[PDB]
Amino acid sequence: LEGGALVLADNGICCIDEFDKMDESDRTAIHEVMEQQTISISKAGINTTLNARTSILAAANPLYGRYNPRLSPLDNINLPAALLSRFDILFLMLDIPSRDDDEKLAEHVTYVHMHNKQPDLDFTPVEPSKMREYIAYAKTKRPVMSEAVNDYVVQAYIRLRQDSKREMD
Amino acid sequence: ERVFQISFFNLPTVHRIRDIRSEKIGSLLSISGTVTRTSEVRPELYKASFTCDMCRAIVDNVEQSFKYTEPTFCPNPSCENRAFWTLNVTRSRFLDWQKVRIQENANEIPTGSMPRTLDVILRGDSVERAKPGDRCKFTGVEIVVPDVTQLGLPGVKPSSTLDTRGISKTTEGLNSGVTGLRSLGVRDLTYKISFLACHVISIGERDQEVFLNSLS
Ligand SMILES: [Zn+2]
Repeated sequence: LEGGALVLADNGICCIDEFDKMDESDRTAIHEVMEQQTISISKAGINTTLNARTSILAAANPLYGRYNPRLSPLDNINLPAALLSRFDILFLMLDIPSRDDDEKLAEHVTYVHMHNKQPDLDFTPVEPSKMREYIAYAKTKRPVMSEAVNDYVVQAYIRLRQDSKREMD
Repeated sequence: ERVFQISFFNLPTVHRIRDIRSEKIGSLLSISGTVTRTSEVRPELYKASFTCDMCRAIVDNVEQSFKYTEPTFCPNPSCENRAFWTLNVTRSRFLDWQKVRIQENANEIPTGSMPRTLDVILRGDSVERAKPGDRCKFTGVEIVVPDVTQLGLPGVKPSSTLDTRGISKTTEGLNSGVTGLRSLGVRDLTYKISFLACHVISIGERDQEVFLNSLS
């Protein structure tokens, strides 16, 4: 019995690059993980369900090139609306030509080629082992909530819904 | 003479395929299952007849259990001969033979299960009475069948267990094989359970003159 990559990363991150070209066969597993996080196994007479709690980081490529003044985001990519709804957050990074930004981007890229070191700046790169140590320590921590905090969430949600009823544009 | 057969039926209790244990080997049982494969009606050798190569003496009624068995001692003690016989295929008696594969019923199968199988042997007048896809109740005797290939078959055709697929490594040495017998040599004999059936039942003309005959 050989588990997949989704099962392999438990309490971890699955980085799915080029998610547009990936077939519906994998779309079934992606659909089921976000629903119940328990992968049903092949039909080779074992009837096994395996824990698959995982987080998903997907990278997408819009259909036929770049962003299109076609209004619907559903038109930009092939992904179904139901699949995109299960995603917690969606980020669009469109490449818009601006004369100022291109100069700094070119300078930043060329400094790396001239000198292999990254361009020195007031920003300090924190040591990666410290990154891992803090991330793990934060992961071990367990928060807790109060009744007063969640009361404002209801007001936020009702305001968002009252916006969404007219937000259809 | 007509080789007779006795058919038993209407046994009190019926068994499923998953109740087959080695402690009923040799007993009279009845089983139920769904047929999934049938073979051709082949002729089986029942009463063999041979002729000594030198004396030309005729031996008859040489019983055979599971492999081609020739006689050992010549009819005349004057002759000394251990082998080199010639089967008289015309004088020998034959019988019909058929092998059918059955599996468990849809209800007896648990919630998650790979169905169990069995080999049932139909012989004599019981051939072709079980058709694939049907549900049939068999009755007969539970037997055990050895591996004849390592029992020294005469021909070189067996070629000491020629195979096309790989055997299970899990049961390599786990399947208990008995040794010691002189016919085996240093080999190990193995057994498997099969069923031999004597009675089969199923549980799942525009001519005026002949038509008037059947009705009461
Ligand atoms: Zn002789």
